[PDB]
Amino acid sequence: SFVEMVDNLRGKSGQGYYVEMTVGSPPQTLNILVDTGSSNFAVGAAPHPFLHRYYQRQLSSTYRDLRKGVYVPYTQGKWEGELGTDLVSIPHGPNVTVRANIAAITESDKFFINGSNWEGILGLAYAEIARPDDSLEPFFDSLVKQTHVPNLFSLQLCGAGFVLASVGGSMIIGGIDHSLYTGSLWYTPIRREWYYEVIIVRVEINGQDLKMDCKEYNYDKSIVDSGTTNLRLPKKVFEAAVKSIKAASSTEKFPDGFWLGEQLVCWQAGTTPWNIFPVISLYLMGEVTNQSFRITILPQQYLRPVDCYKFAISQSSTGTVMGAVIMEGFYVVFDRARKRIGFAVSACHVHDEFRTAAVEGPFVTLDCGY
Ligand SMILES: CCc1cc([C@]2(c3cccc(-c4cncnc4)c3)N=C(N)N(C)C2=O)cc(CC)n1
Repeated sequence: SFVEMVDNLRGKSGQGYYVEMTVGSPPQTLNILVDTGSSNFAVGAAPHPFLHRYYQRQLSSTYRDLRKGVYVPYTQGKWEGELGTDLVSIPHGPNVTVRANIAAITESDKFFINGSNWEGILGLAYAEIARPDDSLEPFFDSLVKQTHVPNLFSLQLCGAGFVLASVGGSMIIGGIDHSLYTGSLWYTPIRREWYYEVIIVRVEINGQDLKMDCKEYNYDKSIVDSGTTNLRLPKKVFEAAVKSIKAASSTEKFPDGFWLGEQLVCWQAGTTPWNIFPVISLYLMGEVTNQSFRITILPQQYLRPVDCYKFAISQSSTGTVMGAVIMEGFYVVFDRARKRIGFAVSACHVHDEFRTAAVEGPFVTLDCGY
């Protein structure tokens, strides 16, 4: 059923996962980054040094102007555009076509990426964080309202596994594909419908509790974001994490340029000492008040291939971000209809013959949110 949706994702390590889409009439083929960390469908629609193709409104008989501009600035650069609607389809997705909002980006700074091979972004989060405001209905809402596609989608991000390494995965829209995971799916509630916000109740390095007030883990928030490469942690949690990881791997020594995630380290062909780095367990709030469950990730996940790797755990000023390197261990279900997110061991996750990524619960925790 979702057989046609299997392996419908591709990308370059560190530069996000994208799915093929068409926009307009006749269909204009574009690769669009799948992003759970935003809520705009925004596509390059003017020439750019990093873009080799873009959305051309005038070539589309079905385009309709909303006569309204949008301007989204931030720290690095920004993105500017003009709002409109057009017919939209996902060739290796459900067999439907939808009229959706489209932000045609006419100018931008440090937004696109050189060689990433995508030309736009599909924000899969909620209207509350849409630009310019929450009246601009996001793609998935339009898709559900207009078709009979169930209000749910799931992601299997598979990473590389053994020129930036290529990655693959699957976005199953409208259902759960049981051949994509093994064992049980565990659900944590979506605390609030803007980002895909969740609550982390504790974290351990090699079974060792960091022993923090759990408000620190979600300060000022925790989100599941496919549009973020790294596991990103609040400063206080980050320092304690690195310190613990440093200890466990202190049989070998690396420069703190590595620990700061901007310096690579290299072994040569199959000699990488995985067993020297500890596993990391995040406990997420369960559907029952005082329950939780844990997802455990291996060094194969938080050391990103560049045999050279970069430390894919970094510091945050905007709360915890569970990005690709965390999702790559699991099958992640965004159950919008029941306000929840399920985690299960992925049928594609990378691991060795002594350890393996895991989803295990329940654990009883006898206030953690901002
Ligand atoms: C409107 C859509 C949008 C998306 C984003 C981004 C984004 C934008 C462009 C590229 C990436 C990216 C993803 N993987 C790897 N390398 C880069 C992410 N997506 C998320 N989740 N994050 C955290 C973002 O910085 C930022 C903004 C500005 C408010 N706006």
